[PDB]
Amino acid sequence: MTDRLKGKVAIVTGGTLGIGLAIADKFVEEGAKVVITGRHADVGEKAAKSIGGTDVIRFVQHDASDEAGWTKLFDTTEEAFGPVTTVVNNAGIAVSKSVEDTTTEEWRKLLSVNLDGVFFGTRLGIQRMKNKGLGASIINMSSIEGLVGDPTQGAYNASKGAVRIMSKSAALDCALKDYDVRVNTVHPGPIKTPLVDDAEGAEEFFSQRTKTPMGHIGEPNDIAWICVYLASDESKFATGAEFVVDGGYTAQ
Amino acid sequence: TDRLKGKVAIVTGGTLGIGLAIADKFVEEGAKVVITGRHADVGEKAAKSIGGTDVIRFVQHDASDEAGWTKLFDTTEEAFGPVTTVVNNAGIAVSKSVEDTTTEEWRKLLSVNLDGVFFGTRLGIQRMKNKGLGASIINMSSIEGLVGDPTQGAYNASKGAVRIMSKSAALDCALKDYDVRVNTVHPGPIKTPLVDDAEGAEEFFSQRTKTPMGHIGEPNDIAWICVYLASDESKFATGAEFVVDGGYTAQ
Amino acid sequence: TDRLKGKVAIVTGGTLGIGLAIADKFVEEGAKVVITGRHADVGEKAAKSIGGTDVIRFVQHDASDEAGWTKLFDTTEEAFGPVTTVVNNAGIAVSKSVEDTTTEEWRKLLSVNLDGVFFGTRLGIQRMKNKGLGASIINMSSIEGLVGDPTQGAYNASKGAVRIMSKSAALDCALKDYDVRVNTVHPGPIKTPLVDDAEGAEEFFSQRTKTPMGHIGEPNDIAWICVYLASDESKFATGAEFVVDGGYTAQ
Amino acid sequence: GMTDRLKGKVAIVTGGTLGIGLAIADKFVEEGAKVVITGRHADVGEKAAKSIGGTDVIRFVQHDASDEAGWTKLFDTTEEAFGPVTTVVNNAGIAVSKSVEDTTTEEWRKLLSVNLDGVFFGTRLGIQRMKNKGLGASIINMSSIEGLVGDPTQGAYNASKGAVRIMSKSAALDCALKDYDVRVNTVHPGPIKTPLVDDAEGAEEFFSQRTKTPMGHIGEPNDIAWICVYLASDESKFATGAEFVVDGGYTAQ
Ligand SMILES: NC(=O)c1ccc[n+]([C@@H]2O[C@H](COP(=O)([O-])OP(=O)(O)OC[C@H]3O[C@@H](n4cnc5c(N)ncnc54)[C@H](OP(=O)(O)O)[C@@H]3O)[C@@H](O)[C@H]2O)c1
Ligand SMILES: NC(=O)c1ccc[n+]([C@@H]2O[C@H](COP(=O)([O-])OP(=O)(O)OC[C@H]3O[C@@H](n4cnc5c(N)ncnc54)[C@H](OP(=O)(O)O)[C@@H]3O)[C@@H](O)[C@H]2O)c1
Ligand SMILES: NC(=O)c1ccc[n+]([C@@H]2O[C@H](COP(=O)([O-])OP(=O)(O)OC[C@H]3O[C@@H](n4cnc5c(N)ncnc54)[C@H](OP(=O)(O)O)[C@@H]3O)[C@@H](O)[C@H]2O)c1
Ligand SMILES: NC(=O)c1ccc[n+]([C@@H]2O[C@H](COP(=O)([O-])OP(=O)(O)OC[C@H]3O[C@@H](n4cnc5c(N)ncnc54)[C@H](OP(=O)(O)O)[C@@H]3O)[C@@H](O)[C@H]2O)c1
Ligand SMILES: O=C1c2ccccc2C(=O)N1O
Ligand SMILES: O=C1c2ccccc2C(=O)N1O
Ligand SMILES: [Mg+2]
Ligand SMILES: [Mg+2]
Repeated sequence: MTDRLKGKVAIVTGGTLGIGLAIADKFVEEGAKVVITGRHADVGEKAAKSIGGTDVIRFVQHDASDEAGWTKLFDTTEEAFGPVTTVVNNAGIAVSKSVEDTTTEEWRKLLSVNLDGVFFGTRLGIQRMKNKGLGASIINMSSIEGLVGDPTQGAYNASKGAVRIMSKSAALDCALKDYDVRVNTVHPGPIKTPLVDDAEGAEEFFSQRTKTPMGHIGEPNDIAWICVYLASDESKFATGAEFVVDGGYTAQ
Repeated sequence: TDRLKGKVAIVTGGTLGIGLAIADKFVEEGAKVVITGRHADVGEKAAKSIGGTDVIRFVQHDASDEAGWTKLFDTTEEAFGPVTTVVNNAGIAVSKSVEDTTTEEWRKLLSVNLDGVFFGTRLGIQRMKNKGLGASIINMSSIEGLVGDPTQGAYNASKGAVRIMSKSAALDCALKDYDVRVNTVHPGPIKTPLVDDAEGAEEFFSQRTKTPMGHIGEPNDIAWICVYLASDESKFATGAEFVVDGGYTAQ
Repeated sequence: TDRLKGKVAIVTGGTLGIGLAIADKFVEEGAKVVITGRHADVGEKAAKSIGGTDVIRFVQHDASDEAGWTKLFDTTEEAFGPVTTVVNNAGIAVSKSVEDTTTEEWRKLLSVNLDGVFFGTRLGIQRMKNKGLGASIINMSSIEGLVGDPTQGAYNASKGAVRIMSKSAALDCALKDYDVRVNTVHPGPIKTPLVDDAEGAEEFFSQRTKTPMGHIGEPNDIAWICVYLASDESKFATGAEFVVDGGYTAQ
Repeated sequence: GMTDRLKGKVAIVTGGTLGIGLAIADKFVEEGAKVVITGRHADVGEKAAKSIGGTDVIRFVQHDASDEAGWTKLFDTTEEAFGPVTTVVNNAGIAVSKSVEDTTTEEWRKLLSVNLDGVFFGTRLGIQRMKNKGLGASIINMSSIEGLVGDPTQGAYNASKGAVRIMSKSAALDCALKDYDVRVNTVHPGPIKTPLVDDAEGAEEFFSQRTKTPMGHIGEPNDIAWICVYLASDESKFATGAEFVVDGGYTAQ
């Protein structure tokens, strides 16, 4: 058969490791041109060619909280592959503190990436992709932590709940104005990534059946494939909705 | 490559509307499919419209017919091998408020929309567990399992029941390592014979105060999310709700 | 001051557990109450333990008995005047997975937990609408109407049905200016005969991984949210879910 | 009933000088609590306090909820007036009528500093000051139906109210697991007749449409006051981490 992302041009923030890496990998596999971003250009450069050549994928150093860099990022992708059709706001960071124990510096730093960065990408994505008949799709990475609380992830919970509902606002406005832009959120449960790998004992803790009923954590390809569905015209009637891939975590 | 390679699917109410499109795309992606429905003429024309008996067959079965469910699995397994995928899609509607619902309307709708889904889920678990099939049970709920509608009280009850019963099954299958996943799909308004035969339904649900996109969906919109859920691509998705509704429930 | 001044309530299953405490605090806040139950000895004692026939009375009625509902409303109206408040609290449990649920068990539980709430809601709307009563229908769902339980498949179905059916009723009543509100209450684990008779249930649900507060609740915890919902204090609350669960569904 | 439902409680109500917060403060005092109300404008604030009672039951403190250092002084002042705080209502909030697309970054940061950072400051400090004291403490965070559904013209506000919704669950869980005797819940009003709504031209008419609020009218501040009384009272000792929606049916359809 045929490529499910034929002619799509996608920005994937934080697309050099973990979930964002797999999203970029499967996007290219389905016919899309991809620009991945990340802060470490060393790590980011080798990540880009691990997927493919510069005719299908490229890396652009960019901090998702860099508002002005977002305009340059859209310009660079546009001159490389054509008008952007797909924005995956995946960059995010974690902070292992209860609300009580969160410093204001930790709070502000996490939210600048996890919330302001997603806002910058969604806002500019709408401005740059509306009214061009592109079948445009903005995919905002929330989490199961946008649906349930966690006593030791207070700031993260705030950021992911914000992404959850802000995305609905954007989806509604785009729909009511016939912008031809959809906005949806993805809510992964625990996924084996560097973020999880570097937290001591995280995978074993979240493999408890009282946490993930399947008794194991997921893999980055599990999130890649739902983003492929959401970037594709297969999902042209899906907007403002929450897509949960979590091993049953939130079902109990 | 075929996203449903080696899968064997039962799609109830697969002769019209959403279920027909689910069947169509399941076959397109490499699955063998048995579709059901009450009317045999519509059913045989439906199956042949999609393919030959090597990929798709029709079996006359009312989803509320408990005993018929075991025959349906047996028939599907003889034609195609072990069932891997059950799409509990058969369902009916009743345009009545809770206040105005007769008890016979209540019982009739729940026998199909709730008992039928229970029969297929329960038997699907029994017949598919512990076989390494990457089994997937896809239960058709609705946006009406998430929000109320003042004129579809019994339907609301049935779809809310399917929503939460499916989470029970998903959890039990996961905790027991059954290799069976269970998820619900929640379509918004979709252009189907159900909607076409309801006078002025499409115009009403195309209002922006109802569906923000200003139009209703098409059966393929639901087929493609069911393809994702039937495939091994979704091997970490269970107990979850997949909403394809034009923004209806986002406002 | 009485928060339920002038109110006349039917509380089904009001002879033990949660329903008993609801009736208790309803009378305390000035309501006249009819409680129902199947065992007449327990029922007469429940009523006498709260007050005399001037404030509270017992009627033997099975919530699944459709014709009995009309007699129940008639009896209550003749005793205390027009019914203003209906608490559909009667419910039962079955400790079976979806896979292991017999159709007999499925039908038994849903006849009480779903059909009974339907009968009480449908008749409550008919009998209380358009009378300036500040009428309130309070339907007892559960945390098991919000999340799944691998060993309570039929119960999950029933409580999910109650959750969404109640929204339908709330919307119709609000859009038609019936002066009837409908809301659902979602208790977490509560110390009642239902839980006490289930061996090990309290210990299981007191685990921090189940109830974060580390203990289960008490009947008065649900009585007080029901007083709020029955009172005119909540005149703008309809179609909503009131969760009193020790944090169970917040994680 | 025959007893003050908030006997012995000491409450801080941010944004307690108009609208919803004023009604919360009013009914809190009626049920026997001592209250400190905050706001930015002292003229409004001092008049609001006197409209409810004397300094034996209610006082005004001028405080911007986004002002982190002032949160410490606010709790200090409240303790000196009334004793240990038992109840925190994070109600101060502002709005911005802009789609996500049209939201300036300045508008984004300004609204979130009040609606999100302010609720974080007050929740974090409330836990620190009320934990482990046997007070039956309760933190009530004012979200909205706009923390449950989107609004195409309130992008930043949606973000703030979704954040409040889920951050509050985190705090509820931590407090419960640690036996802090602090509950945390969110309240989600639908449209309520307040200065915020009265000053938005056409807002009440728009939200009174049956397609928005099925009851065909918007609510009143006492509607939110009474669910806050329930949440601050020991009547709700088993309620934590939950969402209390008082919205005329708005989110049920
Ligand atoms: N893993 C899970 O279990 C899980 C579950 C649910 C949701 N999520 C969410 O999924 C997303 C991906 O998480 P992950 O597990 O893949 O994390 P990860 O393994 O740490 O990867 C994060 C990626 O984002 C990049 N990044 C970090 N900060 C950035 C910034 N300010 N600007 C641009 N790029 C940045 C990182 O590159 P540099 O280090 O070079 O910046 C890296 O490429 C996050 O939003 C996370 O919250 C993860
Ligand atoms: N259309 C929508 O807007 C919409 C939105 C959300 C959810 N849904 C749900 O999606 C599912 C499909 O709906 P649809 O709109 O595609 O309906 P439809 O166009 O009326 O098609 C119904 C299909 O089910 C079959 N069927 C009806 N009763 C049956 C029974 N007792 N046993 C077995 N098969 C039966 C019908 O064939 P026979 O008549 O020959 O039996 C037909 O093939 C239903 O569960 C519905 O509730 C629909
Ligand atoms: N306890 C919990 O943890 C919990 C949690 C969430 C929800 N709930 C729900 O709360 C409600 C009350 O539960 P509970 O724990 O208080 O139950 P309980 O202790 O078993 O009390 C049940 C009451 O209902 C009556 N009853 C049972 N079947 C009936 C029928 N067919 N018709 C009329 N009355 C009937 C019983 O009296 P007779 O036996 O004499 O008829 C008794 O008065 C139920 O809907 C339950 O699903 C309970
Ligand atoms: N009204 C509704 O329909 C509605 C619906 C859902 C949720 N809500 C939420 O309910 C809460 C109260 O809304 P309302 O409609 O009652 O608002 P309102 O009528 O505008 O009253 C706002 C109150 O907050 C104070 N305030 C504003 N900014 C502040 C700041 N930075 N620090 C401290 N106090 C501040 C105001 O006093 P000063 O101006 O003197 O500071 C005033 O006392 C808000 O969180 C709002 O988001 C309202
Ligand atoms: O009936 C019950 C029950 C009994 C024992 C423990 C938990 C629960 C629950 O959540 N519901 O609804
Ligand atoms: O502030 C507001 C508001 C104003 C006017 C109508 C509805 C709303 C709402 O839902 N929130 O949160
Ligand atoms: Mg809605
Ligand atoms: Mg949970």
